[PDB]
Parts: sequence; structure tokens; C-alpha cells
Amino acid sequence: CTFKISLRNFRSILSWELKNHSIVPTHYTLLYTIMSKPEDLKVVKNCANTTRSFCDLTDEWRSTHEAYVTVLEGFSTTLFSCSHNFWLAIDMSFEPPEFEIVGFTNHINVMVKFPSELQFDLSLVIEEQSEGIVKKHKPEMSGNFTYIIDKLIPNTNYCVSVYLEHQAVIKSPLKCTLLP
Amino acid sequence: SLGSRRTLMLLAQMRRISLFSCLKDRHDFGFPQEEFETIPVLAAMIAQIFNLFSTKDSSAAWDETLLDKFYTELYQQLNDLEACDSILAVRKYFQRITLYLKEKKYSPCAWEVVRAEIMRSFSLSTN
Repeated sequence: CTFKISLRNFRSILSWELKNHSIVPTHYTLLYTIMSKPEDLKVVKNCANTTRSFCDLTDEWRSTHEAYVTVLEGFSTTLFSCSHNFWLAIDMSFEPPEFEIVGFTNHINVMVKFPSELQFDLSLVIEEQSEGIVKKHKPEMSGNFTYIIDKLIPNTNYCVSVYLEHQAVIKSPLKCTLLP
Repeated sequence: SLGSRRTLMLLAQMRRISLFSCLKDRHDFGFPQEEFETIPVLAAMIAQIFNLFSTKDSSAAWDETLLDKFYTELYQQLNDLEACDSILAVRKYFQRITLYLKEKKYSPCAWEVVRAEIMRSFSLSTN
């Protein structure tokens, strides 16, 4: 198994890929524990005998201060299992939020879609690009968050990308516009 | 700072074996997190970690290049703090770790257990 642990809209999503392919969908069960206490491996209830290749761990993994140990059991009549460990502050990839832009005569409204506690020290970065130059904006996270890129000019294509910064970052696809 | 992050990243990289194979050796060391004015407790914390990972036993358990990098990070942090009851509680905590390793005969798993425990106490104390 290959594992990925990703924060998507503030949900911790563990996903996996298998080496081979089962012609009928594989069934999975995900169990996890932590290192700091000798507690039994616990099945994640919405991830028990499921055909989905990911699990929402938001309600389970509440702390960024534990070594998480996972065991994934699969039924592909082949039974396999894979284990792994995670330290969230290091292994978690922070996926970019959804966003929209609107170009106005001399500025662009950037609207970033957050949902309505939180365990990571993340900063929002809004990239403004034009004529081959990228400028970083870091506005001083819940609900729609508006940021204005101002003092812009006509007949100029601007491209905007957004990302969360904690390491390497994962930038959103570009959204670009000329000003009306 | 990014020094804390670097310290945790080095501890993660030091891992030698699967944690699933070490679950039987887990142990609640009862880190006294309520101790986290506090700077002096943090310094004592970091200094104890420095000492724990400096024994001939730590040298046999972990990669030497990562150990140097780790030592460098702890040293830099202590420098930054120097510049700037509880301590007894930290000391007992490290006594519990030290005894644990002894009882376990410094097994590969006992060492993974301690490494992961140190990641936890370090991240708690520096956050």
C-alpha cells in the first residue's frame, strides 16, 4: 500500500493506493492507535469493511501531538494488510482551498472558500502574477474570506493562485483575468 | 522556531523500524504537560533530551549523521533560550524513560517507543 494523509477543507483525509487491481472492488477496514499509551487498535467506524479508498479522520485524529499508527486490512479471496505511521505536523499535505476571482477596473476581488477547532499553524498566501512576475500576498479561517489585489491596470492579464503555507506547498490551479 | 520543526523532522527520520511491530512495548511515561516563567523548564527539557540521545546506547541505536543534525538543533535552541518543582517533575520523567530503556535492554522497539515519546513531549512543550 501507498498512503497519503491530506488536509482538504480542514478535513483530515487518509487515502491509499494498492499495487495490484482487484476486478471486484476491494473491501477495506482501517484500524489505528497512538504510541503514547498502550491502547488497543481501534476500528474507524465509518471506515470498516468499506469499498472507499480513503477515510475521513477528522473526528478521530484530534491532536497534532501523537504518533499515529495505522493498520489497513483489505479483502481483494486475497487478504492483505499494510501498516504505517504518521506525524501530522510533518506528513500532512495541505491542499489548496477553492477560490474565485472577479476583475474590476483597477482591482481584483479574491474570494477564498473556507468552511464554517483547528490544530494547524497555517497561513493563507495569495499569488498575483502578471508580465512574468509573481507577487505574494499574505492576508492577516472560517467561511468565505475576501482579499483585494489593488492598484492594477487595464489590458493586463493577471493570474491568481492560492495556497496554505505551514516545507513545500501545494498551489491551486491558476485563475486569470483581464480588467474590464 | 523552524528549529522546533527541524527537531521533529529529524526525530521522524531517525525511525529504523515499523511502529506496528513495536506496539507491545508502548508505555505511558506520564509526561507532566501541565508544566507547559516556563522557559527554564523548556531549557531543562531540551537539555535532558540532549543528554538522553548522547549516551553510548543512543549512539548504537541511531544514525550518526542524523544524530549530529539533531544535536545541532538542540544546541541552537538552548543557545536561544539561555540568552533569554517543575524542573524536578521533568527530571523524574526522564528517570522514568531511562529506567524503561534499562528494563527493556535498549531493544530496537524500546528505542522507537522512546523516540516517539520524545517527539510528543518536545512538541507539547514547544507549542
